[PDB]
Amino acid sequence: TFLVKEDSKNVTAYTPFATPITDSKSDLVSLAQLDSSYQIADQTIHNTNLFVLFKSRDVKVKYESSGSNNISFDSTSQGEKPSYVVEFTNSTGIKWTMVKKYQLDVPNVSSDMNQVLKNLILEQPLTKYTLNSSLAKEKGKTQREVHLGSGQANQWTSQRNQHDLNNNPSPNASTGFKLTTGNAYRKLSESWPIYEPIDGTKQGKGKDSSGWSSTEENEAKNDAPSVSGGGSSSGTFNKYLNTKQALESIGILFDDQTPRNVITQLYYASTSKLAVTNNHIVVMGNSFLPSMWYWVVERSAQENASNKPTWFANTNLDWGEDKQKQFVENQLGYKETTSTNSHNFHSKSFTQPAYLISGIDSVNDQIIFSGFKAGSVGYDSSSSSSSTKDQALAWSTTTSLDSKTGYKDLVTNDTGLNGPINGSFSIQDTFSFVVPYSGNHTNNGTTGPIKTAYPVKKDQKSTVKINSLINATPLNSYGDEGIGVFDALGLNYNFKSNQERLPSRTDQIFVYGIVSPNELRSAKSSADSTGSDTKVNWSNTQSRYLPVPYNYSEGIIDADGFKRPENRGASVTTFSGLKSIAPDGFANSIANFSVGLKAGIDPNPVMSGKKANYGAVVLTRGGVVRLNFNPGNDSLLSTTDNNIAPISFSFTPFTAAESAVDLTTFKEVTYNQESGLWSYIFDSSLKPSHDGKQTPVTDNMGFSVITVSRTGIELNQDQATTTLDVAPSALAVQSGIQSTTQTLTGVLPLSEEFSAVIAKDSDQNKIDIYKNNNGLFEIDTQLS
Amino acid sequence: IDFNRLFTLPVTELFDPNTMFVYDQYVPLLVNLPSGFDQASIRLKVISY
Repeated sequence: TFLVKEDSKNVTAYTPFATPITDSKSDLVSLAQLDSSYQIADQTIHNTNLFVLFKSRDVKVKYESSGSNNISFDSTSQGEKPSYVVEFTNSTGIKWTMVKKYQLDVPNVSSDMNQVLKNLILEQPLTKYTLNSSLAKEKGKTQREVHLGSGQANQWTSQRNQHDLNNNPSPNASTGFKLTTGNAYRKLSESWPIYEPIDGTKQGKGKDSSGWSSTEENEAKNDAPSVSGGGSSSGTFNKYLNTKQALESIGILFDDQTPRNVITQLYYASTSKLAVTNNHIVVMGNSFLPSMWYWVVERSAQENASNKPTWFANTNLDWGEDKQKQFVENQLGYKETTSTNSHNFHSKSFTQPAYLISGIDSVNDQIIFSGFKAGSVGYDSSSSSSSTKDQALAWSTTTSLDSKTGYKDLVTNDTGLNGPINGSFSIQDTFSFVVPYSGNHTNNGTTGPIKTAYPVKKDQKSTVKINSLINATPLNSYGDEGIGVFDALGLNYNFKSNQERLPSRTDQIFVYGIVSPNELRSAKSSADSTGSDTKVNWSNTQSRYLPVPYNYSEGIIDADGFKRPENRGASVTTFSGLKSIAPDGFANSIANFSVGLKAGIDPNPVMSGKKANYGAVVLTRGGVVRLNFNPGNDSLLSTTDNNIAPISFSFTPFTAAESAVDLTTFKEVTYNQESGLWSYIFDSSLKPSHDGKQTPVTDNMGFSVITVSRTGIELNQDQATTTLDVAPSALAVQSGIQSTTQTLTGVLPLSEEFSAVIAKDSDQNKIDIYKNNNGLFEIDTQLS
Repeated sequence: IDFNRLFTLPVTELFDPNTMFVYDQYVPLLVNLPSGFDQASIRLKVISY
């Protein structure tokens, strides 16, 4: 029998003939002995029992910079509503009964963790209506401006050795972006605004929470007032966008019209996805805002025990090569700390602190995760003065043109390892934004080896305060310059005979991997640790630079080495200049989004003695990614040649039908064990009621379903396929099931060559039976 | 009906091949009987499969 979520609290069971079972509508929130503020976030079936994640709309968390217990539930405001995972079983029709109930306690904070957190600043979440120009930040100080100063232009070549920038050909390389204007950055105790700048180069206030509250918020309120009832909001909307409705639709909690603080938002969002194994229960965040932690719960945990999450900052992932990890870590913040109070993630010896988790699932006792790496860099808070004051320290790490071909050599290329190097370079009849040379190479011949350094002057070394920040997008450098646009769209290619796309190792980094029960036991140990932070090691993980489709932006029609003169123009060079033509329900065309990771076991038989194949699919902007694993080893699929990109990842582009589907409306991802097919369900009801200009949405009704299928030669099929050299891929296809009027309840995969859709077109339910032609659907009017 | 139980297995062992009558244990899963009923009084013959 099939289960159907009627609303945020009830679950109804349906027979294989698409008929509901009478007296089966169960209120699981009540059954789980939880109050009205709770709603089911995620559900999964393990063993034969139902596992359900619950989260309250009334949760309030606090961050206190002093003490030992720094993160805690705001008991004083009746917001001591932690999330819960409950196991439910059948004692019969269908009669549900609670087995085990697990609470999700707040994270434990060490003294070393609290030194970073104290000054940790976070960018307001990316919304459906956030434009390229909102994300756009004012370009920062140049490499020579920081190290040498003004009126020091003539001495780059002379003075550069003393600043450890020996043989650096980029004096004009940007050191970061200003936090004076643009998208709001707030501490764990501060709250984000419902207003988003139309132009983040000139409108917002950035990290200046004080300057916003005292003067700018009032100008924002006067420019962008919210709708009240019907109509289209009579506001000017010239400088700002009101995105309160879009905020609420991605899970932002409010006290009237004021959003709750960052820690509360972070918490509620961290308790969004569920995975179950024989010994553990794993909970991870959503795709809308970054996750700093994750829960590993031993299923044998006592009924009144507190389950603490593990921080991402302790979770050491395998980024592919040792170099690929350093690029991420060296940009997290500055080391040495000749100050004291110069505390960031890198200086207090942590790893990457946040991820934009696309999903979590389990196959053969193994947990599979994926998602984009959230942009985390250091920033200056000096307060008199230093040259880098009120500025984030970020740079492009894209591989140089002269680099050796082959995936391993491209990604291990030392370009932008310790500091900035990329700018704008004229090459023959064209140009590039990537540095043409690395190592000893120059156009004249060869000289000394090229050095890069962290944008902090050795003279201002002591009096500087380099703290930590986390962005809402997979982007690290928001600085308004060409290299950023090329880094985000993947328009950086070499000029050599065999063309390859030069990767970035900090911007648009897709992370994925497979976790064993013991790797989960280490993460539990890390969470329960007393004194210092205990580090976790995840070994079967990889990374990949996955940028947004260039064609989602107006003016770009190809990705090649040769760039047209019009492409050097500020209108298709900067973020504030670039125009979006993206159909996937996102006003931006620069930040990447991932969602609905789902693993599944391949039905097609395998060579005798070989274990059954399994993989996973996740949806990204502009296409489908497939994750390849070897079942004999329960590790990521690998190949012998290092010149080929890890065969554990393949990406297939979408067509206008799949690109047309609004990814922000993802409802449920399902997998048919017999078919070997994935059904991606989109509920158009998940659309926000009003746009950025407070205009009511007229397309927030209906649904759409996408089918994902396995393509290519699969492992262990015959004696030839015992090893592979090409990544087996996937295919995203708009199924044929869709509506613009009906409000979806659920889709029963009735049986192999049939499916049933349950919906409401007034209030009354209607069962639509569609004929399944191995992934492609068509309605049967004869089957009512 | 309960497909997920003993209807998962083939049609083969759902009835006696010689007499062609459905086995006496499967009968309550296909018939709606009243309270305190003698199941010996009724029998289900297989006409096609």
